[PDB]
Parts: sequence; structure tokens; C-alpha cells
Amino acid sequence: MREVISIHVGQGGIQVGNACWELFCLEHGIQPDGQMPDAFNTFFSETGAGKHVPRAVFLDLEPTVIDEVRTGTYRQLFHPEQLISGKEDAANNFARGHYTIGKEIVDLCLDRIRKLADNCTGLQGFLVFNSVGGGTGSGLGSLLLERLSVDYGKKSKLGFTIYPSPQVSTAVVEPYNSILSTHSLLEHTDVAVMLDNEAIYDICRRNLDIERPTYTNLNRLIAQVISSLTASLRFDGALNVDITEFQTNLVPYPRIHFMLSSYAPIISAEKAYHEQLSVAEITNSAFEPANMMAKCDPRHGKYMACSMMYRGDVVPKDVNASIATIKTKRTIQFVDWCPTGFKVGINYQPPTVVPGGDLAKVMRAVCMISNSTAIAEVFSRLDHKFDLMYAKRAFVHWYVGEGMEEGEFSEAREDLAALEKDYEEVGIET
Amino acid sequence: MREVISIHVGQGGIQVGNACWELFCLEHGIQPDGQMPDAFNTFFSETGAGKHVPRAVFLDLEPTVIDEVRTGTYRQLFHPEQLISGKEDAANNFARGHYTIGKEIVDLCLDRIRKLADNCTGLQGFLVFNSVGGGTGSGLGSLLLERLSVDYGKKSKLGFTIYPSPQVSTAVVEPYNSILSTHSLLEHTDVAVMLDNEAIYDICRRNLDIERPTYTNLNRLIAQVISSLTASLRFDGALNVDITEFQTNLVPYPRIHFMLSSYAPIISAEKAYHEQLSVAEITNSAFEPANMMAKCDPRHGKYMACSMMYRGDVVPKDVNASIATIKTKRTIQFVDWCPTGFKVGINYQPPTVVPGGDLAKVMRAVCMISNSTAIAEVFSRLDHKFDLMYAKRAFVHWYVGEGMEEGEFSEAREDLAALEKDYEEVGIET
Amino acid sequence: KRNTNGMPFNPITLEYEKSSAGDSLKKRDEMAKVRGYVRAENLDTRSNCGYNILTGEQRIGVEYLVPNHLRDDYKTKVDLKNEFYS
Amino acid sequence: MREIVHIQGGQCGNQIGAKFWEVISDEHGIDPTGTYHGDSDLQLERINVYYNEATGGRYVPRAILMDLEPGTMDSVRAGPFGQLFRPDNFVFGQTGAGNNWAKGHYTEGAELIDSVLDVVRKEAEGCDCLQGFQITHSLGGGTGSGMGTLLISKVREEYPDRIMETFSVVPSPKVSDTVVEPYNATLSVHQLVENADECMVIDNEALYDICFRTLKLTTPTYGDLNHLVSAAMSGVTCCLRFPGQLNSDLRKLAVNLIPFPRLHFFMIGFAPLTSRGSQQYRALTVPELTQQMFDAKNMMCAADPRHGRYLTASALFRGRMSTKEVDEQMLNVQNKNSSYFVEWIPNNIKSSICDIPPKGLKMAVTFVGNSTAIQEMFKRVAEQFTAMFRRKAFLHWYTGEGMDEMEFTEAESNMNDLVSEYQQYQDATA
Amino acid sequence: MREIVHIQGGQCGNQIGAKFWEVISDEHGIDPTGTYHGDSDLQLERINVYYNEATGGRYVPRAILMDLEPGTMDSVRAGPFGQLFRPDNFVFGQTGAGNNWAKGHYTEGAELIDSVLDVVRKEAEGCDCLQGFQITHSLGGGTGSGMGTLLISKVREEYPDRIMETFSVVPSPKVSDTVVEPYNATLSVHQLVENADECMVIDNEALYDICFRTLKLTTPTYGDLNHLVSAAMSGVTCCLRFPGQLNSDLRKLAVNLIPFPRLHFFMIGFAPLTSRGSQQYRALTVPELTQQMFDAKNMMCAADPRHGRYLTASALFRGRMSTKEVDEQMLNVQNKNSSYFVEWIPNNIKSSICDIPPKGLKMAVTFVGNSTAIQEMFKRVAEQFTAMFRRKAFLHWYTGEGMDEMEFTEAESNMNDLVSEYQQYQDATA
Ligand SMILES: Nc1nc2c(ncn2[C@@H]2O[C@H](COP(=O)(O)OP(=O)(O)OP(=O)(O)O)[C@@H](O)[C@H]2O)c(=O)[nH]1
Ligand SMILES: Nc1nc2c(ncn2[C@@H]2O[C@H](COP(=O)(O)OP(=O)(O)OP(=O)(O)O)[C@@H](O)[C@H]2O)c(=O)[nH]1
Ligand SMILES: Nc1nc2c(ncn2[C@@H]2O[C@H](COP(=O)(O)OP(=O)(O)O)[C@@H](O)[C@H]2O)c(=O)[nH]1
Ligand SMILES: Nc1nc2c(ncn2[C@@H]2O[C@H](COP(=O)(O)OP(=O)(O)O)[C@@H](O)[C@H]2O)c(=O)[nH]1
Ligand SMILES: [Mg+2]
Ligand SMILES: [Mg+2]
Repeated sequence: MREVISIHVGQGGIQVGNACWELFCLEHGIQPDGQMPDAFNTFFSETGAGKHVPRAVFLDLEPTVIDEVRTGTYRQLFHPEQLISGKEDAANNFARGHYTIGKEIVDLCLDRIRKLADNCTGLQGFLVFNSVGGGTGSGLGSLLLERLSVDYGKKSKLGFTIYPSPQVSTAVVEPYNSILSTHSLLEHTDVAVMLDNEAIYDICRRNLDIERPTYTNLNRLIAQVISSLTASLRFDGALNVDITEFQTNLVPYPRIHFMLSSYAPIISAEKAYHEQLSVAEITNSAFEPANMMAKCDPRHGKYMACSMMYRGDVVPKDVNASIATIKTKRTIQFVDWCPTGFKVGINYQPPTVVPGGDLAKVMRAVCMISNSTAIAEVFSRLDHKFDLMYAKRAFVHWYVGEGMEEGEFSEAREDLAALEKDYEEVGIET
Repeated sequence: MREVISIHVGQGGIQVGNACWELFCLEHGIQPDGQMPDAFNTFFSETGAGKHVPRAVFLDLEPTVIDEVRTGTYRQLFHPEQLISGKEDAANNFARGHYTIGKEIVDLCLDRIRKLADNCTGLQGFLVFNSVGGGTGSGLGSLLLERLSVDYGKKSKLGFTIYPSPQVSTAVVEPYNSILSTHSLLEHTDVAVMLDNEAIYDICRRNLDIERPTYTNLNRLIAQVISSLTASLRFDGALNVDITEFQTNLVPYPRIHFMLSSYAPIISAEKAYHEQLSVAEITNSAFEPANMMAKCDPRHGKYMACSMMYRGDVVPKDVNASIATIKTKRTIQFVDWCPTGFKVGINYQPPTVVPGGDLAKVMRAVCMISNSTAIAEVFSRLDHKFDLMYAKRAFVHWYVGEGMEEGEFSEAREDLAALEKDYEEVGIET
Repeated sequence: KRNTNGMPFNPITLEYEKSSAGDSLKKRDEMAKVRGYVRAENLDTRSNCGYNILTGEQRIGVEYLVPNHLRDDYKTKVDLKNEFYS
Repeated sequence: MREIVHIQGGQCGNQIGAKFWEVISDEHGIDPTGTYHGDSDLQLERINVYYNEATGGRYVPRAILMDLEPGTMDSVRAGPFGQLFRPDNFVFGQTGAGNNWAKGHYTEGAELIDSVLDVVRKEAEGCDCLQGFQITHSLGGGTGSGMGTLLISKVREEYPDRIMETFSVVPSPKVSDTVVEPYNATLSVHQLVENADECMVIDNEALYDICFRTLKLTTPTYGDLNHLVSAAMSGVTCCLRFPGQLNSDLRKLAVNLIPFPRLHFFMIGFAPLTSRGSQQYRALTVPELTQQMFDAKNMMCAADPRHGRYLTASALFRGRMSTKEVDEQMLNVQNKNSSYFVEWIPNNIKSSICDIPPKGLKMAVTFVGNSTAIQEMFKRVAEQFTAMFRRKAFLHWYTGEGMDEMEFTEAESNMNDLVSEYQQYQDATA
Repeated sequence: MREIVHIQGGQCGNQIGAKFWEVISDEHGIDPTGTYHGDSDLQLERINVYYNEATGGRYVPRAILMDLEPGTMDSVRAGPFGQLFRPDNFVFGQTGAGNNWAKGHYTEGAELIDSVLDVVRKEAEGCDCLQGFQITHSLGGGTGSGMGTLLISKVREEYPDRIMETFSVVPSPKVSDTVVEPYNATLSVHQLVENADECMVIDNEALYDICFRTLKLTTPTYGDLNHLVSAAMSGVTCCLRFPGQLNSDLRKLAVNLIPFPRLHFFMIGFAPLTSRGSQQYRALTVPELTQQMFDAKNMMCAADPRHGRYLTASALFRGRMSTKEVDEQMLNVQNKNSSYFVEWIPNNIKSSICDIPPKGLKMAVTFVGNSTAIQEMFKRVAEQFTAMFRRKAFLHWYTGEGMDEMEFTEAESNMNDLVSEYQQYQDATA
């Protein structure tokens, strides 16, 4: 009687949704056709006899990815008319997907959301995935969040946004729409998790020893993180954690809800079994700055609160004996007004392996969600990139001619300045 | 509830660590996979179900040896992320491994040491192995010892250094870094044991009757000595000895802690059983100058204190009856201010044999650790070798250009002169 | 499994309920039990004459303490190290 | 006659009850199907204390299970002895509290509590002669610490003359699993002192310490902590269900252990506790029980009892034993430790004897002592609370549901006043 | 009544006790499970001297075992009759002393001794009428010779009127197993003279000499030396546990064997002792017992008793025999050896008869004589001490833990004064 609905918008969102939906189907024993040859209820729904239907909706204005989905092996799984598709792409223009073509599509998505919600009885909250540096992704994510915040109100929404890397970039105009989308979801999303690609590339290179990774390898790690986060809702555990038990433990103030994640262990089968993978060493590896899932240095800032999930055969006393060691270290310092900052969850189900993938099978794993003061650097560098081109008003004509006003750029800049001032104000000791 | 941590740095250190870790696994019945098909706790740790993890860490800047370790039969034993490896070798340059590339690696090693120490509850002390005549070995050993001496303080550290032979040498520049490393560990290590290769070559040739030995044969004898030293911590015995019970019995003064070892019997199965191997004859063989494990003549100096370990079915009265005979002999004379100089330990477990090795199975063995005044000769000859090239400042540019100051060579020379004067001052009768 | 303790023996009674997990202790202890006798059996004996130092009467064996139900399994086990250091 | 009903709330309380009822059923020989299969006549004489009678001869506990989420009660039903609980007594909501005290005490807990109060009233009005209620809940969670404490006030308002027990687990700063623990701990302690007739604090840290040091078992789990807490819980009411030399109900302990109405926070401990390997070595005698009973490490709380002076103490011996030995040992434990007993109240140790020992044990002791050393727990809780509150961290979650900072200030002031006036009597002299 | 408690410390003391308690249990017919299976009524009448009573009818020794390392007590528990000892009485540290007297008496032994003193106080306060304490420890070790002697002073400070026994093994220069033996022997003798009411020196060299010459067994082990020491220990208190013609408790021996309060260092011996092959040849008669009793080689010390004159002597005969023969033989052994008996105290031999012989023997004798020949042991100990101290060898280990050389000088001076004033009476004439 506990449910959650995941929203996938944009090319990156759909490509990570595919990645998480192989993993969930594999973890619950459901074949790609949707047929089994009481834990499924969190992500799926029973049709009365036979197949299961995911509680997910796919959105995009550009039809190529959806058409690829509707012809692959998973054509029989998803309901045919929840893969909403458009005709014309926003083409990396934020104003397009927020004012011009997204408005005519958003009504169908909201109707689908209502039709899925009326089925659930114990709706925990929503999940949303969107790559920020694109037109349709950021614009439609903003519009959907704004509609949901007023249609439903206090229901919790979680956002797994992928911000651009510090120096590596695929587009040339992504700072503009990244800043605008951050403006939009700052006052509209309860949790936002950092996911830039460069850090995960470094993780793959160093640990998985892959020298030529593709997007699928990144999306599989993200899917594993999602599964670790939501395992506690569908498996028995000695110390459970619910989604609603987050803003009471990781969010000191309503404005501050951007945090960065990490995962451990990450190791290949060729050298995994030569070492014992004790809980102490994995919880040490999870706190290593080089294993952050976002390219930010935690040594440059304080910690505010750490929520970290275990799964497997871990015993609570071993967890406490390792939290003490971390509190001992002099290179990791917490904020003054937080004496204890750890929330611990323990689950029994070990992580599942996907055949043909990178990760091996292990009995212990740890996933941490940590809120730290050091996150302000990404905001500062994105702001610096934005200012350089906004000084000469470059690329603005592509946005003014799509219905957006001239002054809309300035207030996003003011909100980022306010956020940066707030992060500095919080981190000073009393 | 008694533990010890062994540190292996450099090629020689790793190659002797492999040698000791086959022997320990064989002696405690643990298969190479780490699985058994309460004495293990000194060297190992239980993971909760199944395998055991060694309390050891392997260090090197040059990746070849570690890669060889991670692909052999022991790939499953060691924890994957305690085999710290670098990218660039120090190339026999001491200044490199102490100032340039060792500093960026030492932090990870110290983090691993902390993560291993928090698990132990009754930590007796540390063991360290390093071949002195190399860049990374000597430099990283010096840096690790210097960090540990301040991080932990009074914990005991033991160093099994391998000094170069009197005339046989593999490098051409090893006196420089040998002298510098002796400077570094003179004021930082509690015990240092002499291990030069030439003496062990002669031992193999004379007793084992091998005319073409390799490094493995030397390392097996060193491993047997280590096992004999640490047997008393993990087996029942009539007269036990702990590691902390050494500086009270073998170290008359804080500066003097270099001593040389010997082992007996050393014999092959082809002619071992033809003779009875009584305790008297083995304890006579152990004191023979030709059976010293370091190429030094004990007849050239006085003895200060002798600590010698037995294991097997030896009876204390037979030990006393043999100590009396040695006190009787006129060719072995002790220092005036030491009336009794023997510390005796007796253990019940006979030495274990490694299949395919050189040594045979015997019921009695003796290992002696003796501190003598004759050790000053190796210091004098190393000093003479150093002075010849330091007169013309040869090979100095390879060290000055790696961040080391010009005057750093002189003070090591002054400390060696001080040590040689101290050894002469102690050995004179009152 | 949240409410069943990690092992068969509850701390208050320090005892077991029959099934394999309970059985392993009522089994491993039989093994583990045997191992303890041998060193203790051994430690006094290698040092010992076997004959009392003053009376000289032949000494008695330590066999009586272990129960005779497991009397034979202990039998072979002692000999394996008897041969090893024979 | 003089029976009590069981009420539990939250996940921690439900897990405690799931073992408490198993222990009680095993003590009375009740099969998991509700059918009596006991051996002794005394096993049925006073079964009306905890069990009701239904048609068909089976027995049903008079327990009431409440939580704001259905998962924990849906899980406890599938466990052993889970079928005994009447399905009608299960009351739950569909939303949960998310470890937020305000949600579980003002908005959500207020509307639901009417249904559970209906069944509570049904259970109490019916029973022959009420003795009182016993409550198990955790102070580290939102829904538990809110709904349980509000239910305490509601029950006290309707039954002012009955007795009320609470077994409360307070969040220790060593093993912290939730970041918002200080807020709902401090808020709960404010209400708990005003209404509970007896309170017994239990700490997970002390349970782990006991399991690691006295029982010496390798891998503690929540099942062992629950078993220890259950044995301690059963030990208190043993003489009320069995004959003995000096019967002593809960009200008699209330009279003799509470000097002033606001000093009713006890810490407990159970003896004997021995490892599996040493259970044959020890001999059970009254001196052996009493020496372990007053041992500092044996207390179920991390509070150090030799950091203060006992106001009073109580012991509930089990098994058949001589009273003269018990009295003389109690006198001896009070003459040899006169410094740790307050001097203006002489003879401050109460003793009781019950002739029925626990199943499998010949002698057992339950210790309940009111000591001044408990101040340290409130001191550290208030220290963390004031460290976190000064920055108004996580305050918006509580203030968004009708609560204000004034109730935080009053709670802090009342808790500090309790801390001060509890130690006021420590320095008092005659 | 008039019972004593057993306290042992160090490895040597623990090994002595492990055989002393076996001998006592075999004498009283107590099985290793604590169940009486004796034959004679007298075996139970005075069992309260050494054994306590617990529920279930089993008996438990009132022994207290202490050491600074856990290995020896973890090993003695697995030996025969190891289950009798109460697990609560085992107290140990996690570090050890390493044969360093300063560590076992100032830094580590001071903090731990509170716990062992607690159980010592528990044992003494409870018992019917205290007779005193007996202490077994070795002067050749650090932790033993430090903690035991400090415990002697602590016990003496609280029970000034009770009697105190110490069985002390002093390090002989012949069989030396530790190089730092003179330091902690000399430091311990300083404190031992001030507090011990009785002291009995035992030497390993004399035990080996006895085993090799009188028993003529080929391979002595520590088990035989322990058995001889245990028989000698049991012989002293035999008449306090059994009826006899002339009962004589420990206090009566204290009155009759100590002329001046500082002369309380005795050497002992046990008779009869015969080889296995000659046990049939010999006939047990009082002359045969008394001729072996005064034999010089039969003393448990290497000190030669015909190198001095006896101040007094004592004999504790066992078995049923005529008193007239005992008295006439004592007179004859004193008329034929008038040169070796001091002349200003006539009739300086005490005799006692106990009607219960040892199990397996028809007659036995325990000899305790105070002689002036004991000066030679202190002379050689001080000679080695002053040979080693003049160079300040190994002094830094002691001086690094708060001790200074002044306490060494005072100890040497007091020991030399004791040596001088002990022989002062040898040359005294009437
Ligand atoms: N991690 C990850 N990021 C992706 C992936 N695909 C695209 N991105 C990121 O998405 C950003 C651009 O947005 P896209 O998702 O590609 O395109 P869009 O969101 O659909 O917006 P449009 O361009 O209007 O179609 C790029 O900067 C990429 O970094 C992916 O498969 N994995
Ligand atoms: N006993 C013994 N000595 C060795 C062994 N291998 C190398 N050595 C000695 O080590 C000295 C040089 O140091 P190495 O250990 O070989 O190299 P390193 O310590 O890693 O220093 P780098 O040259 O910078 O890599 C030589 O003079 C050898 O005598 C070995 O397997 N056994
Ligand atoms: N003894 C015991 N304690 C538990 C167990 N499960 C959780 N806890 C403790 O309960 C605390 C969390 O309480 P919580 O589950 O949030 O209570 P709730 O909010 O009422 O559901 C943690 O700090 C744990 O230490 C259990 O099975 N046994
Ligand atoms: N009789 C006897 N003497 C022993 C035994 N074990 C050791 N010793 C003696 O004790 C001395 C060493 O004492 P040590 O073990 O260091 O005492 P500790 O420092 O208190 O542990 C040696 O000289 C031995 O002669 C034993 O089993 N029996
Ligand atoms: Mg696109
Ligand atoms: Mg190399």
C-alpha cells in the first residue's frame, strides 16, 4: 500500500529511465514481456491476470528516443499511451519548452498523472529525471513541477538533475537554461541531487578500469543509486527509512536542499573477490572525495547532515564502530550547530547484478546522500559562465523571440546571488 | 585480543611479504582463497562468514610487482584497495621518494593504516619491511615511520631492513640512500634487524647445499625467522615472550637498537634424519659466527644481551644446561656490566614446512636475536664507501634537483660518527 | 528476521532450540570441545615424567573428564598430531 | 486479578513487543497457535495477568499495536507468535510522520488516536481489577515519541489513580541513526515527566557494549538487544504471576523507589549474563549474582553509576534460595560502598524473592535503581539540542504544522530545571 | 573458620596456582566439575578453609587471578580443573608490562588494581573468621613483581592485624631467562620486606637440581616443579584442615619462627622424595624422613644451609606416628649438629603432628627453617644489580615512566642493610 511515480522527460531522462527499468524488472523477477514466469507494488500495478505495468511516464518532444523504446524488447511492457511524444523539438531553447510547444503537451501529461494517481492508495511521492542542459528537459521539468506543486500541494517530489561539468560541455548555451531551471526548481522541488557527468567518468576510469565509457555505463550506476535509495520501501530491514523521513533529517532550511551523492563499492569481478569488502573499508571509500558522484570537493566546505544507506548482511554495531572512526578523522569536519549528523539505514537485500554489465555481485554496499556547504562552487562557476555572455547579451535573441521577457534573466541571477549568500551565512560558526 | 600490523614497501619488501604470507596462511590452515576448508586473530581478521583478511598493506610506486600479486593465486586473499600503487618509480633516488612523489601517496597509506587500526583492540605494534638500498623503499619507509611516530606515539615499531653486502652490490649509489635512511630510522624505530644478502647466500651454499639460489630461497628463511619471532603470541608456551618485552631486555640505551639474528637448524631432508638434532647441538650451531644472518664477525666484539627463542618439544632444563656450556667457552665473552645476558623463550608448536621448499620438517628449532658491539664494522665500511664519492660531490646533482638541500648529507655523516663513537664508548670496561 | 536474534542462543538463557543453527553449536562445541583437551592434555604431559616426582607410582590419564559418548571421536583426533610430532 | 494491558507504538516498540510476547508465551508454555502445552500447574493459575480467554480454549494477549505506517505491523504478523495478536487491535494510518514530532502529535496523531483510544477503553473497562498500563516506545522517532506521549496524557486524564509504566529508548549521541533526534527527544521528555508514574531508560549503545563485552558474541543484532530488553521486562512482574516469599507488585516498587514525584527515571540491568563458552565454568550463587548486579558495565544505560550516588535501589531475586543470605549480601554491598549511597536515607535497598526461576536458569536477578548519575544523559541531550536550535536548523519542518519556538523554549527550560533539581539532592547533606 | 583466600598474579603465579588447586581438589576428592566424590567423613568437615558453597551443591575456590595480559588466564581455563574458578574473579588488562617493573607498578598497574581490590574486598569482608592471605608471584617478571607487591601494601594498609603469606620465586643467576631480572628483583625485595608477614623463596635452579638428583627423572618440565611447589604449599596448612596431636596454625608458626620482625625469609623442603625404581626399596620411618628433611640438597633453594647457622627450624609431620620418636629424633638432629645451630637460643626446633597423611603416602614432612645462609642470594642479586646499574644500562625504560635513580639507590642501600643486619646475628655470641 505504498507507491511512487517516476517522471522521465528529455533524452537524458528517458535514457536513464530505461537504465533503471531494466534493473527494477530484473530485481523483481519480471520478464521483459511483463509476465512473471508482494514487493512489486511500490513500482508496479497488477492488471488482474498476468502482466505488470510500470508506474512511469515518458515525455519528449523529439520522437526518435520514444520510437526506439516502442520497438525494442520492452515494447510490451509500457502502456502504449503513456509514452507521450511531440513532433517538434525545443532545440536546446528553454523558452520554447516553457512557453511555445510545451504548453500544448503538458495537459496530456497532467491527465496521465491523474489517471496513474487515482490508482495508488498510499502515494509516497514523485520522482523526476531530467538533464538540465537541454531545452525540452529543463523547460518541461519546470512546467510540470510548477503544475504539480499546485495540483497536489504537500506531496513530496524528488529531482535527479544532471548539471553540466565544470569544463566539459556538449552544448554552448547550456549555462543559460541551467540557471533558469535552477531558478524554477529552487522554490518548487523538495530534494535535488547532483549528477554531473565528469565525476562519474572519473569513477568509471579509476575503479571500473574502463577507458572508453558510454552513456549506458553512467546510467547503470545512476540506476543502482536509485535502487539503493528506494530499497527500504520494498524489502524487510532492521532500520527502515521512508521518503517522507528526509526533509526532517537532511534539510536544515527550506532553501537548502541541494546535496551530492556517492556509492561504494564499485569494483569489477576480475579483482573483487581478492579482498574482503568489510563494512569499514566500504564506508571509508564512500567518504573519499574522489568518489563523489558530483565533481565537487567536500574538503572545501563543512558537512551539514549525512544520510547513508546500507544493504546486505551488515550488522548495526559494525556501522557504529565505523561512524566513530569517521568522526575521529581530522580531515572531515561538521558544522558547529550539528553535534550528530548521521542517519543510518540498514537493509537485508543485497544489490542485484545486471548481466553483461560492469559491476560484480557483492554482499555489502553503501549509498550516502550528504548535504554539504561546499556545493556553492558549482553555483559560482555556473554564474561566472553566465555573466560572461550575458554582459554582451549574446544568444538572447533566440529567447526573446520565443515569448520570454527581457528581465527574466536578471531575477534568476539575483536568486543565485541570494542562494550563494545564504550558503555563506549558514556555514559560519556561532 | 592481540594484534600486529605489517607494512611492506618497495620491491624487496613486497617480495619478502609474499614469502611470509604463504607461510602464515599455511601455518594457520587457511587456503590461498582465504577460506578455511582462535590463534588466527594475531595476523588476520574475521569477516563474519567465511574468508579471512590479512592485517597487511602493500606499498610501491612502481606497479609491476603489485600487478603480479593481483593476478597470482593470492588475488582473492588481500583486500583490493590496500595494495596501494603509484605510477612513477623513484628510480633509486632517495630524494624522490621523500620529497617529490611519496608525499602524494603517503596520505592514502595513512588512511589505510587508520582504517586497519580502528578494527584492532589490543594492538601490540607494527612491523615494517623495506630494502634499504632503493629509492622508494628507503624514502617511503622513512616518511611512514616519521608520520607514525607522531600519529600514534608510544606504539612499538619493528624494522627488518636489508642493508647492502660488504662488497657485493647491485646498484652503484646505494650507500647514499642507505646512510640517509639510517639517519632517518635511527631516531624513529624501536628495533632494527640486520639482513644483508651475502651472509644468507653463504648460509644457503654451506647448509642447504644450493649452488644457484634465487631471492625466493632467501625470503623463505626470512619468513621462517619472522614466524619464529611471532609464534609466542599465537601458540601456547611454557615461557612466553611479548613484543613489548624487548626494549626492557635487549636495548641497553635508546640509541643502540641494531642487532643481528641467526637461525638453527638449517638442513635438507636428504641428510637431516641421520643425526639427532639435540638441543645442545642446535644451540651451539646458532652461536657459530658463520651462521650469522648478517655478514658480521661476532668474535670482533662483545655481546650486550642475547634473546633467543626455542620451539618444539624442548625442556627448560636442557636449555639451562646449554646456556651454561656457552658461558663456559672462552671464545664468547660478554660485556663487563652484564652478568646475565640471556632471555629464553620456549614454545610448543614445531616449525611448519612449506611444500616444495628447501627446509625439512624438524621437531626442534632455535632463533636468536643478539645485540653485540661488533656491529660497528658495517657502519664504518658504509661510511668509508660514502666518503669516497662525497669527496668529489659525485651523483649529488641527482639529489639536489629533487628538492633536497646541500647540507642534508653532512648531518647524516655526523650522526653516523656519533653512533660509532657511542658504540666505542659503551664497549669499554669500567 | 528483524525480531529473531542473530544466533540460536538468547543471551538470557544462553541456550539453544533444536534445528541446524542450534545444532551447529551442539555440534561445533563437540569439535571445539575436543581441541581444548589436547593442548591441556599435552601441556602438563611433555614436561611431566608420567610417574609422580616423589612416589613414582604410574600416573593416571586425563581421559575421565570428557564424556564417553564422544569418547571415540576424540580418539583419532589426538593421534593426528601424535603422528605429526611423532 | 490485578492485571495490566500492553500498549506499544512505533517501529522500535513493536519490535520490542514482538520479543516480549514470545518470551512471555515461552514462559507460560503457550504455543504459537494459542494452545497451552505446559508442564506445571502454576503455569495456568495467574495467566489472566497478560492473556485473555476466548472460545475454543485458546488464549489471546491484551496488547494494542499502533503505528502511523502499516509496514511494521504487516511484518510482525508473519513472524513467530505473530498470530496470537487479535487482528482488531491493529490500528494504523496511511501517511506516516517521517520522524517529525509535530506531525505525529498535532496534525496526524490527533485524528487517528480516537480509534486506538476506543479499543484501549474497551480493554480497560472490561478487566477484573486494573493494576495499570505498561508502554514501550522510542524517543528517537517522530510518530512514536509523539503519539505515545500524547496517549500517555490522555490515559492519565481518565485513570488518575492507576499506575503507568514506560520503557523508553532515548537517542544516544554515540550511535546516531537520525539527525533530528535531539528535537523530538527534548520535546518528549518534557511531556513524559508530567504524566508517567514510572520511566525506564534504555540505550542501544549500552546494549551493544554489554553484548560485546559480557556475552562476547561476534555479531550482535537487534534480536539480541530485544531479547535482553524482554528478559528485563519480564523480570519486573515475575512475582505478580508466581508465588514467592515476599510478593511485591508494581505499586509497592513505586512506593519504595520514588522519593519525590518528579524523580522517577530508573536504569535497569539483568543478571546473570555469561558467554556460551564460559557457562560451564561459572557457579550460580547469590554472591555471584549480586557482584554482577551492581557492576557498572551491566547497566542497560551508558550512564556511569559510580559518577553519582544512589537515592535507592531494588532487586527482584528469582529461584528458591535462603533469605538470610540475600539480606546479609544486600547489607554487605551497602557497607563496602557507603560513598556511593546517599546518607540521609538509611537502608535504601529493597529486596524481593520469587520461587519460580526463568525457564532454563536456576537463579536470576532484576535490578532497578534510582541514581543521581542519570543527569549526564539529559545534559548531553540538552547540549546537542541547544547546539542545533541556536541556528534554527530544521525548525521550519516543525513550525509549518502549527508549532512555535515558544514550546521549544519552555521544553528546554523545564528539562534544564529537571536536570538541576535532580542533582540538587546529590549535594544535599544531613 | 579461620580460613584464607588465594590471590595469584603473573604467569608464574598462575601456573603455580593451576597445580596447587588441582592438588587441593584431589586431596579433598572434588571432581573437576565441583562435585564431591570423596570417601572419608573428614574430607568435608573443614572444606570452608579454601572452598565456598554455591547453590546446586557445587564448590568454588575463593581464588583471585590477576595479570596484565589475558593469554595466561585464557590458557589456564582450558586445563584440567580450570572450570572451578569463578569467571567473575578473572581481571586483566589489554596492554601488559613487558617485564618492566615501572609499567606494572606506576603507570598501568595503578589504574587496574582498583577492580581487583574490589573483588578482594568482597571476598575478605564476607568470610567467617579471616586467618589471612597467601600470595604466589615471581620476582623475575615485571607485571607480577610490581602489581603483586603494590597489592601487598594496599592489603596490609587495610588489614594490619591479619597474617600475610608470600611464596616468591627469585631469579637465580644460573638459569636466567630475562636480562632485566636484577632490576625488578632488587626493586621488589625493597617493598617485600616492609609488608609481608612471611616470605618463602623458591628457585628454579634448586628444583631442577632436585629433579635431576633425587627423583632421577630424565626430562624435567614445569609441571614437575609446579607439583613439588604445590606439595610444599599444601603441607604447611594441612593441620589447619585436619585433626592432629598438636594443631599449629600459621600464626603459631609466625610466633615461633620469626625472632625479629625483619627476619622472615625462609627456605623450605619436602620429604620423602624417591625415584620410581627405588620406591619399593625404601621403608618409611621417622629416622628416614628426618635424615632427608635436613639434607642440604633437599632444600628448595640453591643456598647451602651448612654455610650458616639456623636461627630456628620447624617441621610439620603427617600421618599417624608416635610423638616420643619424633621428639627424640629432633633432639638427636640438634645434638649431632650443634655447630650449625645458634647457641644463644636453646631448643630452636618446632614440631607438629597431623594424623591425616597425603593421598598415596603414609608419612610426609614439610620443613620450614629460618637460617642465616640465605644472605648469599641477596649478595649475588645485589652484585649483578650493581654491575648493571653502574653503567645505567636499560635505565631509560624505567626512567621514562616517572621513576628516578633515587629510588634505585634507596632500594640498593636498604637491601644491603638487610643483608648486613641478617648476618649480624650470625656472629653474635652469648
Ligand atoms: N548522464 C547523462 N547525461 C546525458 C545523457 N544524454 C544527454 N545528457 C546530457 O543532457 C544535456 C543536453 O540535454 P539532452 O538530454 O541531451 O537533450 P534534452 O534534455 O532532451 O533537450 P533538447 O536538446 O531540447 O532535446 C547534455 O549536456 C548532456 O550532458 C545521458 O545519456 N546520460
Ligand atoms: N633479500 C632481498 N633483497 C632484495 C630483494 N629484491 C631487491 N633486494 C635488494 O633491494 C635493493 C634495491 O632496492 P629494491 O627493493 O630492489 O628497489 P626499491 O626498494 O623498490 O627502490 P626502487 O629502485 O626505487 O624501486 C638491492 O640492492 C637488493 O639487494 C629480494 O627479493 N630479497
Ligand atoms: N532494540 C531495537 N531498537 C531498534 C530496532 N529498530 C530500530 N530501533 C531503534 O529505533 C530508532 C529509530 O526509531 P524509529 O524507527 O524511527 O521509531 P518510529 O518513528 O516510531 O518508527 C533507532 O535509533 C534504533 O536504534 C529494533 O529492532 N530493536
Ligand atoms: N615453576 C614455574 N616457573 C615458571 C613457569 N613459567 C615461567 N616460570 C618462571 O618465571 C620466570 C618469568 O616470569 P614471567 O613469566 O615474566 O612473570 P610475569 O612478568 O608476571 O608474567 C622465568 O624465569 C621462569 O623461570 C612455570 O610454569 N612454572
Ligand atoms: Mg532531445
Ligand atoms: Mg622498484
